[PDB]
Amino acid sequence: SMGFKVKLEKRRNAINTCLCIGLDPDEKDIENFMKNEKENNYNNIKKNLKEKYINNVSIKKDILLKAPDNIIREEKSEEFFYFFNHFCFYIINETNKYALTFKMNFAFYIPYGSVGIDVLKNVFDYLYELNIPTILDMKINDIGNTVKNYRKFIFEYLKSDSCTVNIYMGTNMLKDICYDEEKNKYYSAFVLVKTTNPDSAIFQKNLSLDNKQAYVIMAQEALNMSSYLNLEQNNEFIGFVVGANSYDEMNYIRTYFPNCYILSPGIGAQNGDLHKTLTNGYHKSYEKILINIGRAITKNPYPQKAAQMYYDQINAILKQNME
Amino acid sequence: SGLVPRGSMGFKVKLEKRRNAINTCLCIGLDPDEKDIENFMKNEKENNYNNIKKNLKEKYINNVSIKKDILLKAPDNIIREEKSEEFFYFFNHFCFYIINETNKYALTFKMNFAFYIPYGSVGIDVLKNVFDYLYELNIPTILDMKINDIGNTVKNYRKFIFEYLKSDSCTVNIYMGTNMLKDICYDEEKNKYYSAFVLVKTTNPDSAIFQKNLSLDNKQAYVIMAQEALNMSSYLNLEQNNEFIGFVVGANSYDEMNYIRTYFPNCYILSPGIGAQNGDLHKTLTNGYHKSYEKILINIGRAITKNPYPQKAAQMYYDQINAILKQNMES
Ligand SMILES: Nc1c(F)c(=O)[nH]c(=O)n1[C@@H]1O[C@H](COP(=O)(O)O)[C@@H](O)[C@H]1O
Ligand SMILES: Nc1c(F)c(=O)[nH]c(=O)n1[C@@H]1O[C@H](COP(=O)(O)O)[C@@H](O)[C@H]1O
Repeated sequence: SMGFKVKLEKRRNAINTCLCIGLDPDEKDIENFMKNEKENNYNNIKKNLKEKYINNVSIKKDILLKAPDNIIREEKSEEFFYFFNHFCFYIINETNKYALTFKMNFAFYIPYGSVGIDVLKNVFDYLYELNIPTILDMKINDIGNTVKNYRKFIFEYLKSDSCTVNIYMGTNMLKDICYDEEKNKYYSAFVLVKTTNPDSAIFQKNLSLDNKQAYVIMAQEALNMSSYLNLEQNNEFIGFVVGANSYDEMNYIRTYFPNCYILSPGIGAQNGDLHKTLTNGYHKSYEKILINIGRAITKNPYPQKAAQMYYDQINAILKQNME
Repeated sequence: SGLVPRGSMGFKVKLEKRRNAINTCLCIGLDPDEKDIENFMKNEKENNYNNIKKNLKEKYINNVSIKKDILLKAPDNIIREEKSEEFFYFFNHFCFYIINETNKYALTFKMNFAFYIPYGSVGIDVLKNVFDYLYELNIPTILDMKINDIGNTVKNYRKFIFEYLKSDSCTVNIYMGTNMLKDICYDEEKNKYYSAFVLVKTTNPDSAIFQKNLSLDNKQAYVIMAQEALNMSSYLNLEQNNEFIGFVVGANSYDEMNYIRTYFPNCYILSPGIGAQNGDLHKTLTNGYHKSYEKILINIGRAITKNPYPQKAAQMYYDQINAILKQNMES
C-alpha cells in the first residue's frame, strides 16, 4: 500500500546504499550453475532450500523443493526450470543484503518460451516476500490499448514496483502504464533517456528541437506527463535511464532535473566509470541515483563478494559527496 | 539434408510467392484480449462447440508443440477432466479458430506479444503453438514486440523470435541506436539473416512529439530513422540474403506514407491503424502502393477478431484492398 517513493526511501535508510543488482541470467550462467553445483555437491542449492520464503513461491514449488539429485534422473523435463530458478534464488540469497533494488531484464526470461516466465514470476514473488524493491526492465512501448497488457503483467501479475519504458512513440502511453483509472492505482517507471550502446548518440544526441538534444526533450516530456498524472502526490514517479558511460549527459540531467530519479546501467561489464557516474548523478536522497550492476556480480565466481565490493565502492563515493 | 535448399529462402521470397498465389496485401492481426477469450468460451458453450469441433478436424492441429494431447481433447472432457487446463485450451482454440476462418485471405499474420504475456507462462505456450500452426500452414509471420536493448541483451530476443518461435520477422524500436539490428537481423555465429520492421511513424495520437518535431539536417526524425535503418540493412547485406529491414508507418499518417514510398521506393512497409483505429484504407493503400503489393502490408486486427463473422470480415477487407490495388495498377 505504501507508494514506491516511500518504500525506496525506507529501504535506503535501512541498508544505506544505492546499489541496484541486475539479475540477467543467460544460458551459459544456468549451464555453469548446474555444472558447478554438480561438482560442489549442490552446496548452493542446499542453502537455497533452507531459506524461509522458498516455501511461498507459487509455481512448481514442489519441484523446486526436491533434492537436486532427484531432479536430474527422475524429473529430466523439469531440470532446466529447476536449475534456472535455483540460480536466481542463489544470486538473490547471496547478494540481497547489499541491494537497494533488483532489476530483472525480461529478455533473459523469454527465450526458452514459457518456462522462463514461470522462473520470472517465482523471482518476483520471492523478492516481494523479502520486501526488496523491484524493477522489471522490459523497455515497453506500444499504443494505449496494447500497452495495458504490460501494465497488467508487470504491476498486477509480477507485482513489480517499477518498469522501464521507451517513449519514442509518445508520452501518452504512460497514462496506460503508470496509472489505472478504474483501480485508482499509480505505478512508477523509468524512461529511456541516454543509453549505453556505442551508437546511442545517433538519435539521442543528433536529433534536436528548440536548441535541445533529443534526450533532453524526452526527459522533459516524461516529466510533463508525470506532472499531468499527479504521480508525485501519489508517491510514485517517472524517472530516467541514463547510461553509466554517459558522464556529460548524467551531469546535464542532474543539473537541469535536480529532483529526478535516475537509473544508471553500464558499470562492470560495460566498463562505465563508477566515480564519475555516481558523482555526476549524485543526490543526497541517493535512491534517486540507482547504480545497476548485472554481469559483474552474476558472472563473478563469488557474487556475494562482488556485490560487497560494489556496495563498498559506492558507499565511499556517497561519503565523499556527503563531505 | 546436406544439399542445396529447395524451399523458399528468405522472407522476401516467402512474401512474394504467397502474394502471387493469393493476390492481396492483407495482414491479419491476432491480438486476443481477455474478453475475446471469455466470449469464445461462452459462445462455444452456447453453440455446442461448433468451432472447436471444426478446429479438431484440421490436420495441422496435430503438429503443434505444446500440450497437443490436451488440445485434441473434446471440450466437455476438458471442463470435467482437465479443469486446470481450461484457459490454455480455450485461448489456444480461439486463435486456431481465427486462423482457420481467415487464413485464405491473409498474406501474413501479425501477433502482438503483449496479448500473450499478461497471464504468465500459459499465454507463451499459446503463442508458440500459434507460430507452430502458422508455420505448418506456411503463412508468413510477424511477431510484433517492438524490441529494443543493447546488443548483448537483444540477442535473447533474436533467439526467442527467430529460433524458438521461428517467426519470419519482428518489429523493432531503434531509438537506442541502429547497431542493435546487427544482433537481431543477423547471427554471425550461424551466418543467418532475419527480417524486421522498424518503427517509423506510429498511430498513437501524440506520435508527432518525437517522430516529427525532432529533426536533423532539414529532415524530420522519422526520415532520419528510416534512412539509418536502410543503411544498416545494406551494411548487413540483408537483401542479397532475401531478407529486409522495413518500416512501420501508421495507416493514419498519409503525408509520411507518401514521403516514405516516394523517397524509399522499394521499401517494405507495414501499416496498422485501419478498423478499430482511425486509419483510412483508400488513402493509406494509395500512398503506400507498390506493384509488389507485399511491400505495403495492411494490418487489420480488432476489426476482424472482434467481428462475430471473422471470415466475412476478412473477406470484406480482402475485397476492398483488391479493388484499391486495381485502381492503382490502372485496372
Ligand atoms: N536498460 C539498459 C539501458 F537502457 C542501457 O542503456 N544499457 C543497459 O545495459 N541496459 C540494461 O542494463 C543491464 C546492464 O547489465 P550489465 O551490463 O550486465 O551490468 C542489462 O539488463 C541491459 O539490458
Ligand atoms: N505496431 C503498431 C504500431 F507501430 C502502431 O503505430 N500502431 C499500432 O496499432 N500498432 C499495433 O498494430 C496492431 C493494431 O491492431 P488493431 O488496431 O486491433 O487493428 C496492434 O497490435 C498495435 O499494438
